[PDB]
Amino acid sequence: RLGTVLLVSPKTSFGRDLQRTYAGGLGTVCKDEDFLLPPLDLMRLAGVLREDADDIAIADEEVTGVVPSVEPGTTVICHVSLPSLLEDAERLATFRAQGARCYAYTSIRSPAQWRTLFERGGCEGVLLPESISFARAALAGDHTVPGLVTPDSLLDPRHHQPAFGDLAAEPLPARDLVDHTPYMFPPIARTGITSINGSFGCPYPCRFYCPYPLSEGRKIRTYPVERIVAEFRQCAELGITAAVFRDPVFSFHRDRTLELCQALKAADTGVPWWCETRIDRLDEEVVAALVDAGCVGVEVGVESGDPDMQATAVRKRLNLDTVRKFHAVARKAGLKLVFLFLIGLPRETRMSIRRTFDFILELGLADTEFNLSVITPYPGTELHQIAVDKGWIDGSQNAFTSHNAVMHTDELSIGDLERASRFVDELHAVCKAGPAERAEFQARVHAWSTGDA
Ligand SMILES: N[C@H]1[C@@H](O[C@H]2[C@H](O)[C@@H](O)[C@H](N)C[C@@H]2N)O[C@H](CO)[C@@H](O)[C@@H]1O
Ligand SMILES: C[C@H]1O[C@@H](n2cnc3c(N)ncnc32)[C@H](O)[C@@H]1O
Ligand code: SF4
Repeated sequence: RLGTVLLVSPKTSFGRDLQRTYAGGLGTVCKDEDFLLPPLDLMRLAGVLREDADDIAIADEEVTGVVPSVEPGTTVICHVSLPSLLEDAERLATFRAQGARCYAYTSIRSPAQWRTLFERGGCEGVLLPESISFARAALAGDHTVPGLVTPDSLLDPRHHQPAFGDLAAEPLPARDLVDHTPYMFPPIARTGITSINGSFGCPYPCRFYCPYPLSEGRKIRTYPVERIVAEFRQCAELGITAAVFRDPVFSFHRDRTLELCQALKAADTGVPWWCETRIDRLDEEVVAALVDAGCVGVEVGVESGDPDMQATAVRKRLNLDTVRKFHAVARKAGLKLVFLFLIGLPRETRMSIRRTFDFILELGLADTEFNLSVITPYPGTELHQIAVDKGWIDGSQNAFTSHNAVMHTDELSIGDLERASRFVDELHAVCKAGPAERAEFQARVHAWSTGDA
């Protein structure tokens, strides 16, 4: 049945600097954001609903424009992020006041925030990642369905053990329902790029701070390679210029990765792609396979440039010399790189932060081959609860931008972390410039790390 359905990534005061897909689907906000990705989750929902829906459309109001109004009676699904949960609850109440049977889609696993969605937003339910596979039943009324949160049984312990349905029978995302031209991925193409998943979840212990296992579960759940190949053929046929994999650890299964590479090569879709993965799930053979299969580059997590931080707080048992050797193998194979760094994990000191910057300049990374995040305690992670029990969070959640200093540790004050927060803007500007700016930035960081005012 279903009737008219409109899936909307609502408008916010953040603009397109808000990228709802990142940080485990809770959203990042990065000033002058040039990684503008399409509303993948809404497209997957459209893909599963499209069979039993009279009409269905997708509206990224930051691109297509704000939906003027809705006709009363139709379903509206909004994408609620974390740093804009209030604005998206307001948009959800706006659709409710026009007789829309409102729903909400989010990766937020915090019954406290769901409360705000049923109260201000007035949602007949809240949809979570697990719900996508069953998104039909959810709107048919069934509530024993995973990923669907009523305001009734708002504290069922099923919503912290994400039961994932049969991923292999999921329809392809309705990528044909969205003009991909306004979507950008600078390291590959400036127009018409799309996002894609080949697997979900992550089992690693750095779930202490990272939200990806919280949003997606601690179990790797893969799609069949032949579905991903079908997606690449779909992208070529639609005229999409690039495909960006959102898998937290794309190369987790090594043999599966080589098989997927060979299959993508055989398909000869001529679609270039990008992926995210751990350094310790990459070796020379797998890198060669990726470059050969059409992968332009990878985002890998280094987090810190301080050896002791690697042996403790980073929780990856990642060695800095392994990072160096991987840098050599990746440049020597022509794979583009973006190293992912993190400032302000508990146990971090000034000299630790400075040694991170020291590592970034030692490696000689262009401005485009690194990204620095400021530690933000995402609700549902162990770090957020330890941060509450220690009065660590000084900022409000509408600044839970992955780049705003919003919490201090037992070793660092928000003045130190806000200072570093601005030092990352300095590092980008200074990496755009020449050696003379990088030596005077490296002087400042040394002086700031020593003194300890
Ligand atoms: N792909 C990872 C990476 O995402 C970043 C990306 O590296 C950066 O180049 C963009 N300008 C902003 C974008 N949020 O870093 C983010 C954290 O800052 C992670 O949440 C995300 O999964
Ligand atoms: C998924 C990527 O995002 C970064 N990352 C992981 N957890 C956090 C957090 N709590 N706050 C800010 N950035 C984080 C890491 O660098 C990782 O590589
Ligand atoms: S492996 Fe990557 S995505 Fe997974 S928890 Fe660790 S940092 Fe986060």
